[PDB]
Amino acid sequence: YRKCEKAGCTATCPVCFASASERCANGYTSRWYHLSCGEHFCNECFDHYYRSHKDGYDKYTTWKKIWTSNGKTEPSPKAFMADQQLPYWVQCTKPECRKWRQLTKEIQLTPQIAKTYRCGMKPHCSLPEDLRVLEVSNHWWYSMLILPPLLKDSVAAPLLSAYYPDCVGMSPSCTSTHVPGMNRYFQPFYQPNECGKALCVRPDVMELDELYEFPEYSRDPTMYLALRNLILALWYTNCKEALTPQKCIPHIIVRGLVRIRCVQEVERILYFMTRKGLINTGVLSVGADQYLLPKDYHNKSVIIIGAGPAGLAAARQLHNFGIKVTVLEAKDRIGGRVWDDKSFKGVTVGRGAQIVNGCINNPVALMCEQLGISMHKFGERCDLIQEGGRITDPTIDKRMDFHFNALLDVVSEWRKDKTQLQDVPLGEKIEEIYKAFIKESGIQFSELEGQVLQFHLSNLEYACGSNLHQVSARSWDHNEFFAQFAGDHTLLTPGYSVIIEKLAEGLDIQLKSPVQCIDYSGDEVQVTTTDGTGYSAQKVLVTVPLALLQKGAIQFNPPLSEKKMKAINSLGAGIIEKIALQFPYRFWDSKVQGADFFGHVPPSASKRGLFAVFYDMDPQKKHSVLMSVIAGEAVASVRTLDDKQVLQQCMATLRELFKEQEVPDPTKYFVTRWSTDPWIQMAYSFVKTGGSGEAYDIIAEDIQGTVFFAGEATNRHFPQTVTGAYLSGVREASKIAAF
Amino acid sequence: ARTMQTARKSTGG
Ligand SMILES: Cc1cc2nc3c(=O)[nH]c(=O)nc-3n(C[C@H](O)[C@H](O)[C@H](O)COP(=O)(O)OP(=O)(O)OC[C@H]3O[C@@H](n4cnc5c(N)ncnc54)[C@H](O)[C@@H]3O)c2cc1C
Ligand SMILES: [Zn+2]
Ligand SMILES: [Zn+2]
Ligand SMILES: [Zn+2]
Repeated sequence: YRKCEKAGCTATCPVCFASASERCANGYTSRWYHLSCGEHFCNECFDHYYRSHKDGYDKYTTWKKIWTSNGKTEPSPKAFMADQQLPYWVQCTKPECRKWRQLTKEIQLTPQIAKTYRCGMKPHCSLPEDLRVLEVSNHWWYSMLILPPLLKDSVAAPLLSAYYPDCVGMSPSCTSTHVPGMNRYFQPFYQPNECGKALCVRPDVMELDELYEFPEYSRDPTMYLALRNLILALWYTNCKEALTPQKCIPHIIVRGLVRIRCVQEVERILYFMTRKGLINTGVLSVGADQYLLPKDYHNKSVIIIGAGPAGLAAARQLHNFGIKVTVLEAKDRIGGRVWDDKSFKGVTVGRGAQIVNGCINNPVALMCEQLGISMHKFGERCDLIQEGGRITDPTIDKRMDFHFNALLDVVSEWRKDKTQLQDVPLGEKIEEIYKAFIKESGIQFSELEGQVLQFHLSNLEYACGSNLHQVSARSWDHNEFFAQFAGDHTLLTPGYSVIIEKLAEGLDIQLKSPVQCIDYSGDEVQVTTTDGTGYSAQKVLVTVPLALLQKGAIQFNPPLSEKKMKAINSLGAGIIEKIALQFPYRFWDSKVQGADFFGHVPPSASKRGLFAVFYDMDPQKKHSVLMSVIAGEAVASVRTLDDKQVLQQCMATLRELFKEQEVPDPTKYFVTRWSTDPWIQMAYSFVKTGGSGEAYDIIAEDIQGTVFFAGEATNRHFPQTVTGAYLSGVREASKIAAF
Repeated sequence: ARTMQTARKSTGG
């Protein structure tokens, strides 16, 4: 042979890369060995390492012991050569030529070497780049590669210790196979055999999004998974600055021509991950010169309706991409249901959203890291004080919490293989099963046991934002079929307003501009304000509250479909309200002893959602601001009263709870009225009897690639929350940006 | 959704 015996090689007469032997053939050799179309090695050099009597046999056996321990892939001289002998390839640093050069065999490539390389740098640019370089760009080129590239010293490696390196794009021979410089809430990768955790990715498996966008790696994914995994790690170790191709390339360390493929591909993958919002997001803001996506994406215009978390998330993204965005907001402020009172001494208290439920991988957690801000993790302790002063017996709460969960356990048994039509309110179902235990057991509940049960139901009502007789037994917890956000529940101490303001910074936002009509029967979208001002763009994104879609505040033309409307009306616009009280001194410290909150056992069944729980707004235990919630039927019981009457009502409750002392009068308070705020009229969505969690998906479907929908009530995995809304913003920005 | 519960959350099913 003076030619390659592998089917279809573009090399009629090959050169050896290795030079391991003195007997290294330009010339004839029994067999050539094919690694790539531009890269071959002779049988002398093959014998050099493979054969006992030869010199390189030492190296190869050493290497094959290491490779068998760490990796799953089979040791072989081909493998050895690809891992250990093939030359490195480096592009030039200087922008004039940027030509790819081969390094001499005796030199190991490193990040700093690849950062600062000019043509012919021994430890010049007029010489023409190697023939094989342009051939690397061909489709089939990757097809004629014996082995998938394996990366050396990958930033992702510490994160991936539980996997075999080769099963995940990495070299099992690399010495460098909670990490330093990484937030405890950033866990981007699933561990092997780990149950559902929100936003995690499998490092060894392409996701469906990735398969559809990159179907060429359906056959062989390992080059993809290596580069994705690297990028994710680069992003999560340095999430305050834009990840760019320039910053990635120095971390791709693999020998051979395949390195050039890697470098060219890393750019497409990066843009895909940016658009999707997996990388280069949060409150990262880019300067006016720079944009996160290339000029191709920029010939699009968007108007975004609503400037809550959903509308702001989408705006920020699209802005950062280089797309033209303008935001129209009904109120005289941004934030929607994020609205923070800054006027209390020391602490900061939200009128809407303030807790984060599950920080791990939560985009809110990433934004807190970016702005260097604090989250207070909630403690477990919450004692239930009764109207009178008696902290409930520990063995009473424990067992009523048990009984409560068993009811729900019976509900989920009941609901199997039922249909929307067979559905029934969760509240009815609960009490039915409740009466059954009474009857079939014979044992009855005391007045206290009953009161403590009621507290637990009110927590459900708080969670749903409704009386349980409105909430679907079949589907109330639908979203839990999906992976939820793991980790800490935290109080967001400086408030979500810091985040909301940062997101908003330097965007085209029009306040006091409610939209009245949206016309998309034309070529352009036509958007009209209540006063009459007109805006037009190629695409529009509605992010208004569920309750306003239900009231039909906006005229759509064409109207929404009967399907969309059935979706919209099958969900409930849930409601809670809050009260915040200031005091001169912390009157609860003695009794409460530094818990984040304390319970309140409802005196009667009909007073159930009336200040069920009081939150201590100072993690520092210095200031005296309490916060409390009104939920369920209690919200109805408070519709008529004015703030003062409510405040008194709250005060009656506190003096009864803290009987054994003098309760000081409040110096400062607010009472929230979200339900009557004409542009909001709710706190969060929930599934009504008869409904399905598919409603979210339906509400989320764009009309004719021009009208798009984001928001709290469009996020099936993560309904109700700032995180959910934010993520729906990022999801829609991604579709809008596409093509 | 119960994913809104912070204090004394349900483990129902
Ligand atoms: C009291 C309360 C407590 C909450 N607690 C939490 C919590 O602890 N953690 C959490 O994650 N979430 C919590 N939530 C829910 C969270 O606030 C919302 O789910 C989230 O804000 C939804 O964001 P959004 O973008 O979908 O909707 P919004 O924030 O409501 O954005 C809607 C925006 O659209 C504007 N708009 C309406 N109609 C028009 C129009 N025609 N033209 C232009 N603009 C219009 C509105 O003015 C509003 O600014 C709470 C909410 C409330 C009310
Ligand atoms: Zn060949
Ligand atoms: Zn040779
Ligand atoms: Zn050069």
